[PDB]
Amino acid sequence: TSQVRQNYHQDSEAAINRQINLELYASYVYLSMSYYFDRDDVALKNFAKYFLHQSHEEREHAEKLMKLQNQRGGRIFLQDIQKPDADDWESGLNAMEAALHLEKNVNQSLLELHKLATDKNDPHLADFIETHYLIKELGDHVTNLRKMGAPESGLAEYLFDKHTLG
Amino acid sequence: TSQVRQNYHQDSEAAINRQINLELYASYVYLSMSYYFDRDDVALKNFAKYFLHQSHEEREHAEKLMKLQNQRGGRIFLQDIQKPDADDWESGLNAMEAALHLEKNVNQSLLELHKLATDKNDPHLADFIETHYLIKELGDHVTNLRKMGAPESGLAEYLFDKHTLG
Amino acid sequence: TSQVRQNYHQDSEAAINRQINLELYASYVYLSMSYYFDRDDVALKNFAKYFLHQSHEEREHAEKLMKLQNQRGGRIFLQDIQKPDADDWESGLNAMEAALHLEKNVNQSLLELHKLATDKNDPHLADFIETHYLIKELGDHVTNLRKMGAPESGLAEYLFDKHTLG
Amino acid sequence: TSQVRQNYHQDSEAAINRQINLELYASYVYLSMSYYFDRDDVALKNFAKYFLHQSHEEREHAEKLMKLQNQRGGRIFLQDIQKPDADDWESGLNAMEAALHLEKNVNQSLLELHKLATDKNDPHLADFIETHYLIKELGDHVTNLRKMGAPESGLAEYLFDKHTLG
Amino acid sequence: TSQVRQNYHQDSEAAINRQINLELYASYVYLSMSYYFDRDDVALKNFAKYFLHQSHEEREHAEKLMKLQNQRGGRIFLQDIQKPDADDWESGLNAMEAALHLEKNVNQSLLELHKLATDKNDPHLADFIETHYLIKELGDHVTNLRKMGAPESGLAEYLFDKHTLG
Amino acid sequence: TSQVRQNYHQDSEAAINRQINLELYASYVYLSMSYYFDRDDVALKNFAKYFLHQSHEEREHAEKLMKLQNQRGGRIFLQDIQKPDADDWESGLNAMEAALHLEKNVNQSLLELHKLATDKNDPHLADFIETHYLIKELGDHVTNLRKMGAPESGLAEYLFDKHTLG
Ligand SMILES: [Mg+2]
Ligand SMILES: [Mg+2]
Ligand SMILES: [Mg+2]
Ligand SMILES: [Mg+2]
Ligand SMILES: [Mg+2]
Ligand SMILES: [Mg+2]
Repeated sequence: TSQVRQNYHQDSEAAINRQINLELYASYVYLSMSYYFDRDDVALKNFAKYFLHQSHEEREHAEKLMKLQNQRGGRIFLQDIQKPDADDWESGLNAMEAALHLEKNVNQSLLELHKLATDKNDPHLADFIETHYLIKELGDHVTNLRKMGAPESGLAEYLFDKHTLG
Repeated sequence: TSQVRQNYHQDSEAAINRQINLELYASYVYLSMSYYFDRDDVALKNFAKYFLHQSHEEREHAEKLMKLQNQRGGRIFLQDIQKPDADDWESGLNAMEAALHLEKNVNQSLLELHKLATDKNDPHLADFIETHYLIKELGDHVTNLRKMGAPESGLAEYLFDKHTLG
Repeated sequence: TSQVRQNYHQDSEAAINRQINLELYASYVYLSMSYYFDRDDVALKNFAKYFLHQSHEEREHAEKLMKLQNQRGGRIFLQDIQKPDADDWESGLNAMEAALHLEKNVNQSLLELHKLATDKNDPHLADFIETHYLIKELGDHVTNLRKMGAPESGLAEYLFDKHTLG
Repeated sequence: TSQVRQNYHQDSEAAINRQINLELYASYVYLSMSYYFDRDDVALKNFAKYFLHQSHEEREHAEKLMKLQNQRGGRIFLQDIQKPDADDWESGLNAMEAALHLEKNVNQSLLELHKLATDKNDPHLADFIETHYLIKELGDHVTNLRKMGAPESGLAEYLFDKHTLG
Repeated sequence: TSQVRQNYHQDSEAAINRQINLELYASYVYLSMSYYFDRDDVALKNFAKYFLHQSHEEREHAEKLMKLQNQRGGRIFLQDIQKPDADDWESGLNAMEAALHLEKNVNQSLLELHKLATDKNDPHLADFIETHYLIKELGDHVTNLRKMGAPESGLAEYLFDKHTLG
Repeated sequence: TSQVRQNYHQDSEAAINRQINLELYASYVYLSMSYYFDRDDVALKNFAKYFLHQSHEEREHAEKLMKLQNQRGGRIFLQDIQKPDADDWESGLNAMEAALHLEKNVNQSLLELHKLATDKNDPHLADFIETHYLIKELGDHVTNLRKMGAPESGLAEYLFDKHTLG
């Protein structure tokens, strides 16, 4: 056992690992989205940039949670990073929608983590959920793209790319 | 009675107070509008900013009129600030229209104040109506949004947000 | 229902709204105080400034809680902002005392909000109570003004105005 | 009773005081360590500096908790600061080990404080445990010094002094 | 079929995808190594940094090859990113050795890609193998750590961490 | 015995230790005073600052005397730091008076140390009493606060706080 471990639950340890995998997965999703929009037959440079940045942000979450497991005296175990549910993301609107679904799910996993912490009386971990959320952020992007007429309007997706994401 | 009072009418004093309440009310209207457009299902960031600024401007009017009442030797009395006539402002165009109606009304109250001053031979107060008006300003915004096709066109409200209000 | 809502309680939604009204009310109280002290027969410029700043601070709280309701997928509903309990605040000491009573009350409402969050297992909201309190701050001002001899000593209120609030 | 007190428990008040004494004690431990290593027959300048800094950090914790007790309307009561468990700290490795034991103990006292807060529904205090911990930090130093061959290797303690602590 | 495709082989397309997966995998290996050395019971900060940088470098390769597939008119298909062959990397020397084995393997896959290009007369792809290799770089690190006495000498791994990787 | 010891008396060694404890004690007294005046029902910010600085100064003396014991080849032994004679310091004037009594006592202990040095023909130690005294400094503060009417005059303590200590 670790010298620096103290009131860290064996189930807390496993919960952390699951989230790490979870956050790496979201990073892969956003990576896959980004290069979809880099395609010569999709060609939305700012979507591509936008999701490429969100890919970095989630990999950074995984690293924070890795920096957790280690700080708390636990042991990092890494699983396969499963490939995303799509190769073709169809439209900017569709990816924005998929990303909204993904983040709500990731958030739900964090709420569970936070509950487990509370019930194991682990206040340092409940705080390590040091988030600030982009759920509204994609929320907003989805609303706008719909009102502009996406995805049937190809003008809509093109402009939003220049004006909101530019 | 006040040492610094001089040719300030008891009806002038009450008229000022009514306007103060009036100007605070307009500030609340613009506050309520601003956060309507901050909604994830409305998502017009620049409307939101625009009305949030107009909220500050009207609260500032109220403070000028408060700084009046006091300067002139009168006594500030504050009423309830009644909540706006809507929670849902429907569209950017609709708020712009509502705001136009509101400002014309507030202006009408100022003209009455100015008349009362003139008939009480109160030249310092008639001047304290030191305005410069945004009635045309919303006038212009309304015209444009209509010609673009609001509110049926969701593209129209989105672009105007970026281009005129940006 | 909202796309960005998730584990936000309908009673959480109403609780937020009550606080918003509550925080706007405190802003109105401090506004009313400020211009009391701007009176030619009270004439404490730094009290006036001091409470005018606290008015801004509370309106800013209301806006943060508005920025909440919206982020969480809830719906802002605004009530009347009821006028303060006084027009005449009597003395600097008396306003400082009234303000202390007001802030303790507002704080009590926040503790209730925080409890409700905890019992609805709403960790994002319990944190949104991102305060740092001025209860001691008026606490200190009250102690000093009393020891100087307020409000019977008119010298006391005048000096404190220059020295602590200057 | 205090004007600025509100939902602060009499047992919360005593718990704070115990921690204050606790944190001052850790400061004395690190002070005693620092000047051990300043000895002409120990002569590890960077250990000496390192623990002298940690002495400042803990005295600073005590002051934060003092600034608590006062803010919350409670009353500071100070006990004797008991002298450390050693005059001779033996080796750099041994002090690092002792310090690890000390910090885990101090941390355990904080977890208890945090629990008490939670059970007294005192959210402002549970947060005032605004830490970020050096338990891993000495954890790391201990691991390295062991692998280098401390304390039998006098070369090891000398180099680590220059290279990790320099 | 794509408008911008020209002399890009369907087997060239699949070969690219395999390499992308390959390069992402190496990134995961270096990520897993980095946080191994961030452990309180391993505690080699500069190994940790070193492999964390190499993680970034390989993810960057994957992105270049993604930027390929797309440029050439092909279609990106992403597989699972399989978790590394170890959780415990044992020593700095052992990871350096594992990383050497990994890079030789990745290099072998690139030589095959380059051969396939040549035999499909695909000169733009044979060039896209725009590398400059760190095989010698870990080669050198391995030689030094061995000569210092790794991994039995814990002094050796500690110093190399400060002196070569610092 | 120490290699760097020379004409340092075993009674000189014990005398130093007593002073170290003595100087740490004065630091604790000034710490306890400082946070007394930080109380919401005392609220003299500049007293609080003033004594907090004097706390730092005395802890610094202790460290100089520690840096002595070590330089001279002696051995530091630390006792309990006994808690001050008061929790409630009553008034600014009263603390200033208590502090004057404390410093005269600490000074008397230094004169004894200096005598012992002289009689043991220890000129390096008699010099290490490298002081410059604040006995007059509190002397002056006491005189002023009395003439202003402390502690019955609460105006007096408040002004002196702003004007002499500001
Ligand atoms: Mg995330
Ligand atoms: Mg107006
Ligand atoms: Mg507030
Ligand atoms: Mg501590
Ligand atoms: Mg590579
Ligand atoms: Mg002294």
